[PDB]
Amino acid sequence: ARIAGINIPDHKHAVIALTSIYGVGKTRSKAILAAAGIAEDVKISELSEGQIDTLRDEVAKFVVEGDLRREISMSIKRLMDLGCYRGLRHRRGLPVRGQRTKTNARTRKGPRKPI
Amino acid sequence: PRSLKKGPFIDLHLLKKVEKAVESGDKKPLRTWSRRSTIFPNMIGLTIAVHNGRQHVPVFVTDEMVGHKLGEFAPTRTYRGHA
Amino acid sequence: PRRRRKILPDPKFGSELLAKFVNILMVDGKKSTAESIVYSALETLASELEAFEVALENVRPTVEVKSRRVGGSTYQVPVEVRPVRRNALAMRWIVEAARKRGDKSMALRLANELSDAAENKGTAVKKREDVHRMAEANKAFAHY
Amino acid sequence: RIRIRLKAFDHRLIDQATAEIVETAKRTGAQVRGPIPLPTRKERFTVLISPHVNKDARDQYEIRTHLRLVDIVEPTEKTVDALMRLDLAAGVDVQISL
Amino acid sequence: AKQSMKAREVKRVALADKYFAKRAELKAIISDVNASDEDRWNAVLKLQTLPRDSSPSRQRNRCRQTGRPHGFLRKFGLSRIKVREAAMRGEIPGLKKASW
Amino acid sequence: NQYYGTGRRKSSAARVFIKPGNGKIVINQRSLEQYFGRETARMVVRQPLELVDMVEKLDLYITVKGGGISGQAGAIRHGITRALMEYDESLRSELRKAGFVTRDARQVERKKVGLRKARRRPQFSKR
Amino acid sequence: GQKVHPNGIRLGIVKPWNSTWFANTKEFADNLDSDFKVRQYLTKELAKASVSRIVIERIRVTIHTARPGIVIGKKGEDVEKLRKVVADIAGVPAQINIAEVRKPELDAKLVADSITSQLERRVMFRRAMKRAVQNAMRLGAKGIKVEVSGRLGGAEIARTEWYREGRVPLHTLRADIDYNTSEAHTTYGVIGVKVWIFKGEI
Amino acid sequence: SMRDMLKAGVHFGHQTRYWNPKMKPFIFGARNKVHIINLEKTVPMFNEALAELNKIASRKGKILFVVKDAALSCDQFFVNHRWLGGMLTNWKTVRQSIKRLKDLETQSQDGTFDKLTKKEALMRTRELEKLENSLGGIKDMGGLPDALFVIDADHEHIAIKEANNLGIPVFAIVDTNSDPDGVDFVIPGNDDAIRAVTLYLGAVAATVREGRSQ
Amino acid sequence: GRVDRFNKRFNI
RNA sequence: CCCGCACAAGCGGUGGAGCAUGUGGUUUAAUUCGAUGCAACGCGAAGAACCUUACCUGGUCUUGACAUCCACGGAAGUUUUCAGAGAUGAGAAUGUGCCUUCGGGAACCGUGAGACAGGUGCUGCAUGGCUGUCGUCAGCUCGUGUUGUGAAAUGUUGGGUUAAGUCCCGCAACGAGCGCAACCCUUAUCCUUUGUUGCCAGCGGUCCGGCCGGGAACUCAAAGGAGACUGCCAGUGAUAAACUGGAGGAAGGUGGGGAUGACGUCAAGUCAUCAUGGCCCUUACGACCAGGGCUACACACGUGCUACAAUGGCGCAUACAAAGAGAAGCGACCUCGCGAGAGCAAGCGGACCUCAUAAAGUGCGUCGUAGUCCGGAUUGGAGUCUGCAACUCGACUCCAUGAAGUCGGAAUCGCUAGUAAUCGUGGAUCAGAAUGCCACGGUGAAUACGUUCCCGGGCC
Ligand SMILES: [K+]
Ligand SMILES: [K+]
Ligand SMILES: [K+]
Ligand SMILES: [K+]
Ligand SMILES: [K+]
Ligand SMILES: [K+]
Ligand SMILES: [K+]
Ligand SMILES: [K+]
Ligand SMILES: [K+]
Ligand SMILES: [K+]
Ligand SMILES: [K+]
Ligand SMILES: [K+]
Ligand SMILES: [K+]
Ligand SMILES: [Mg+2]
Ligand SMILES: [Mg+2]
Ligand SMILES: [Mg+2]
Ligand SMILES: [Mg+2]
Ligand SMILES: [Mg+2]
Ligand SMILES: [Mg+2]
Ligand SMILES: [Mg+2]
Ligand SMILES: [Mg+2]
Ligand SMILES: [Mg+2]
Ligand SMILES: [Mg+2]
Ligand SMILES: [Mg+2]
Ligand SMILES: [Mg+2]
Ligand SMILES: [Mg+2]
Ligand SMILES: [Mg+2]
Ligand SMILES: [Mg+2]
Ligand SMILES: [Mg+2]
Ligand SMILES: [Mg+2]
Ligand SMILES: [Mg+2]
Ligand SMILES: [Mg+2]
Ligand SMILES: [Mg+2]
Ligand SMILES: [Mg+2]
Ligand SMILES: [Mg+2]
Ligand SMILES: [Mg+2]
Ligand SMILES: [Mg+2]
Ligand SMILES: [Mg+2]
Ligand SMILES: [Mg+2]
Ligand SMILES: [Mg+2]
Ligand SMILES: [Mg+2]
Ligand SMILES: [Mg+2]
Repeated sequence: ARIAGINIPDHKHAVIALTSIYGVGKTRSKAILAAAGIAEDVKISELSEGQIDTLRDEVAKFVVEGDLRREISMSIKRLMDLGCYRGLRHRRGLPVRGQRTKTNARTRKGPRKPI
Repeated sequence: PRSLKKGPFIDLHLLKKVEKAVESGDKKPLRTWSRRSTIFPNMIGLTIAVHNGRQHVPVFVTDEMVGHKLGEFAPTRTYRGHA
Repeated sequence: PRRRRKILPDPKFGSELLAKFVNILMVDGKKSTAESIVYSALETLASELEAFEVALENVRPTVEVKSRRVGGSTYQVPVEVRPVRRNALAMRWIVEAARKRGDKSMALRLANELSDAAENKGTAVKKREDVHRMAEANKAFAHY
Repeated sequence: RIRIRLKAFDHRLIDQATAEIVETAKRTGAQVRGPIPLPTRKERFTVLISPHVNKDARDQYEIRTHLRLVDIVEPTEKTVDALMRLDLAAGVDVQISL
Repeated sequence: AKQSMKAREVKRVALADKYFAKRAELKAIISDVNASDEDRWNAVLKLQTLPRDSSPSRQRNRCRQTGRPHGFLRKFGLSRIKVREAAMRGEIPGLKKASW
Repeated sequence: NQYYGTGRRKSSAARVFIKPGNGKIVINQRSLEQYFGRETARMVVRQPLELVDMVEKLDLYITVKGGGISGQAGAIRHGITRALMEYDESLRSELRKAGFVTRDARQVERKKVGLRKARRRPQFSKR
Repeated sequence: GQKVHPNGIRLGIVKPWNSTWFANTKEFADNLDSDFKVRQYLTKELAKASVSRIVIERIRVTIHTARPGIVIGKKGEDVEKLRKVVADIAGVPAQINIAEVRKPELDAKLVADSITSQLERRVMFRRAMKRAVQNAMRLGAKGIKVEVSGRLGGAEIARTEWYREGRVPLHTLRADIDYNTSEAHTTYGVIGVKVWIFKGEI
Repeated sequence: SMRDMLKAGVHFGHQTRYWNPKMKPFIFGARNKVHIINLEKTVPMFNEALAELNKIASRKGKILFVVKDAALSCDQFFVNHRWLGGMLTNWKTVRQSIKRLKDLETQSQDGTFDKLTKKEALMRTRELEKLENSLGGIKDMGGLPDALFVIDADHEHIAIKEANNLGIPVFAIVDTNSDPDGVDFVIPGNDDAIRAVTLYLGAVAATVREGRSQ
Repeated sequence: GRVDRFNKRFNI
């Protein structure tokens, strides 16, 4: 239930429950479970304290949660500090990957701001 | 990005200009239009004046800039806000 | 139009009425999907075609309103409903009702709506009653 | 066996070119598996017909490439020499394979 | 199109033909898996030094009658406009108005 | 002796060989249940035999190409109908009255310039 | 409305192509460009020879001319000059054949060229048009239409004038409609001439 | 004769309310609100008409009846269905439709209706019958009538107006309800009874034959 | 940092 | 008085969300130019990294990048060095041909000169050509005749009828032309011919695969025919046109779809496809180059895509297409890679080979109504490929991330059947770069009482 400093849900199949961890998607969850030997459809409730400890070991092989959040923060900070084009896009809160800003770009810009 | 098998691109004209700048000393800003050139390790500590379309923007090359294109440090569009 | 179709019956029961019902249930030309829902619903509800008739009888409207503009004023005049349109509206209202329910499968939503329909309970039956309410509130404008 | 593939843009022209080949090849002693009509290619082209804008104003053109196969089974000296003295109508493309 | 623009294409086609084999050689080295890094690196640098107009990707197909750089059809070597003009005069063999 | 019929529907074409037998149906070297999953497709195939009451009195050897499930089922019905009329010419009227003798000539209408599909016009903005 | 090209719509119904060769994609655009250059050369070189039509087969060129004598020349000297130049354009051995146009008053291109010649020599446009119509109907046209458009008589406002006689059933696909165009380059600008000649059905 | 024409019923006119006041000279009286033609005027006037129809016949002049039996029985011409407006004044155009009637009479014999499409061959025959009813009795005329004989001047006012325009002597049976102007030789009588018309038709047919023969 | 990935990823 | 998805009856959308795309605006050195109610706004553009490119900044040229003419030089060419962002300057090595009247001319290169070249500069309100549009709406006219002092009228109106100025009948009109219809293409049935690269009924084999021998039946290919005419029948109608139903028939009343656009209208669109009168620039408004821009972003609008889930998502298994493209191309098999891909390398200028695996579907399992096993935006890291080159500004892959969104206010759009809806597939352009466009099949509805109303139109 407690892996990587988070409560993973007990009622869900293990492959879905592990995707509660920041840094673990569908592919890494399947990989974690294949390594630990746990079947992917088994609920976290069904698993035993020993099996949960083998998941904790397999999750610790990846960078997850706060270790991943600081890695991402630092990667963005680096760009901003460089003052490269991508950095400036991060500073201005605009699309970083060449998207149009004449329209759209609402995910980056947020809600519409009347004149 | 450029496929790793082909190596990092750099304009030959800039490569030779950097090599000559390194061997000579702490020389003047290197004027270039080669925005597409990758920043190599041996450019660290040089000032490259990179063309942005109208001016050569001085870019003091640091270790963090290595692997990036020079054009990344010379914005081409001026924008200060709409109102 | 200014100048005034063949339906193939359902395989399981040989009813053109149930073939029409599948067609009303069907989305995006996915008839096999719709057939499996209806047959699941009828089996659950159940004869299959008797229970469907009972459900239709309690949703079928005999009268409804039609908007009629006369002298620059638009009144809701009562009109009789034709045998075909009675079935058509009943089936449309059952499907609409079933879709709005918050049960699991459409199979279950539909079976419940058809079971409710036979009890004179569901929103399909409510819709018929609302159409009959509207036709009686405008009984004044009947043969205008 | 000599395979002769004829192509043309007109079917009446290709039918006459086949009709000449079968006649001359069969006049001489040759087994001729007669003109097999192979699938016509229809290459289509849509073009805007205005010089400017009016995107929905188009012409649709096609070139139909007609195609015929004639196999000359068990041929002779007189066969191939007769087939080198035909001036088949221009606009018919003859491709002889062996 | 302007006369100069037509002259640029001619110049691009000529240089492309004139350096075609040299470019093919260098690009073979660059992409070859079983070649030295130095050989690949020298080939990368040499390919730059050739005229940019020797690259075939620099060529823009233009209508052979007008020079129009848009609406080209490769079959005919003409723009949509000059195709239609030729088509209707019966100058394009086999080509007629299609309906189906 | 075997009686033949070609059947066609949409882009499907079916070759139907009928002979006296026990009600075996083979479609592309597979049973009717194997070939057609859908019960409507199976119904459509068996409709002409059910009409003329020769469901268990004939063996069908069927090949079918082109189109989809419904196309091919409809092609086969047309082919069975034509094979039945070769088998017995008195059946024409019954099969004709059922609507099985007609070659359903409805085809996909071509896409047209300026339309998204055959008829679907793009959306109009007045203002 | 805009009208379909009368020639184009009748290709392969009652009207032949003017280029009859086969090519695959490799040679098709090259053949079209060489054909264009051959017709361009011959149109200019035989501008005073009443050339109606230049049929190209692959190179074999047939020149339909109302004056076969002026094209051919003395002992076929002039046609031999053309044939050498056509061979140089096409880059293959050339034959030039010469078809006679017996009735140039019934040939749409020659009538159109006749009108535009007169317009460039400042003939009154109505006079040129009306005689073109008269002559065609005299020589047994089932009908003729002539349309002239532009700054007629050097007017500031351009306009289209047309005259028709007989039948010109342009929607009838089996109608033998001979259609062609010409431009008169005047001192006031381009006047366009269109001529339709109906020679009967089938 | 005054006797001949009484049995015929020439003397009976139209009803008195529907009369033309220009026919006041030629009306004797009024029995039962039916104007009675003065036969003392008629027979003198019908004879001077026949004198002239003899003369025009005797100059080999074509007499257009406006009936079929009488015109055919003296080798002259008739229009017995609706007079097409501009039959004489627009003869140049109308004659082109007679040329079309001639052609469909040949295409019967040559067999052309039994050559073309069945349903657009009977169509070409439907013209022949339509053109026959209109243009049949002037098929083999080939010009203008040198004189026009008319039954009812008012009913056939178009024919009479065309004849005046061109300068073609008009002879006509003018009832008590009809206008005499535009008729060179007025013949007062009855145009609406068959034994009166067939009498008039029979008597003009006499002088045509006799004029041409003599 | 960036010099290391450069010298590793690219073979000179 | 009629008609049309015009409304109504329906089904699915748009308007809300994210994203794509065009436009306005704003911004900018430049955000090149054009299209602007319907009939501009995924429009010219069938594809802007460079090129394209028309714009900007800077660097450059001046008879010129592109022609002809003249004189003088000199074969073309090829190879390579230095400087330069490149344009372009300087070189250096080398070649020394062909025509051979043995004269020299001619290629092709320079340099000088000035006739000129050049202009995507302006005017679409000077134009040609081409196009949109009312509208595939049923109209629009003429000759002759007649009527009216005349402008004009009649014909063309009227009674019926038609999808139709369609046809019949009447009629001062009689005829004719351009439109309507038909002729054209395609699709639905059949026949004949041919029978591979396509086909496999029967017949032998068989490795069980049309695989083989064979067969010419059938599918199919594509040439030639046949077929539908209100032809037949009944009733209705003016002894009419036609209408209504029936038979037979694959098809029935124009069978379905396409092409086909009358006289004209909007000084509609396009001088930037091209052409062209006039005007204007000519060491510049022409020409070459590198780099930038056309991709900007408080924002507004249009067109789309993807969603919001359970008629669904995911996993596994497993069916059934059509149409098309391909030689500097399509690229199998095999091997390597989680994958995009890579390596090796057949076959195929194609009914043969390749792209290429249809997807929705069906079966089984799982999720169990949650902002979720819905959604897939955004962003980080790592890659692949094309391409001199993907910083500005490519597509794709992998791992991670996991936004808005709970079916969208007023309003508004499309569609009458193999239609809508939904599902994949292909093509043009194209080195690469589609949610656009053009095309192809699969599955496959609902509804139409009716003509009051809204919109457009026709006749009196
Ligand atoms: K996660
Ligand atoms: K952008
Ligand atoms: K224009
Ligand atoms: K008139
Ligand atoms: K101009
Ligand atoms: K750029
Ligand atoms: K889109
Ligand atoms: K939208
Ligand atoms: K499921
Ligand atoms: K999710
Ligand atoms: K890029
Ligand atoms: K919406
Ligand atoms: K492409
Ligand atoms: Mg992922
Ligand atoms: Mg982009
Ligand atoms: Mg030019
Ligand atoms: Mg390109
Ligand atoms: Mg479709
Ligand atoms: Mg509605
Ligand atoms: Mg929206
Ligand atoms: Mg302009
Ligand atoms: Mg703009
Ligand atoms: Mg569009
Ligand atoms: Mg650019
Ligand atoms: Mg250099
Ligand atoms: Mg100019
Ligand atoms: Mg204009
Ligand atoms: Mg404008
Ligand atoms: Mg009118
Ligand atoms: Mg007409
Ligand atoms: Mg038509
Ligand atoms: Mg019937
Ligand atoms: Mg204007
Ligand atoms: Mg540039
Ligand atoms: Mg743009
Ligand atoms: Mg092919
Ligand atoms: Mg593909
Ligand atoms: Mg998901
Ligand atoms: Mg929900
Ligand atoms: Mg419709
Ligand atoms: Mg799609
Ligand atoms: Mg009308």
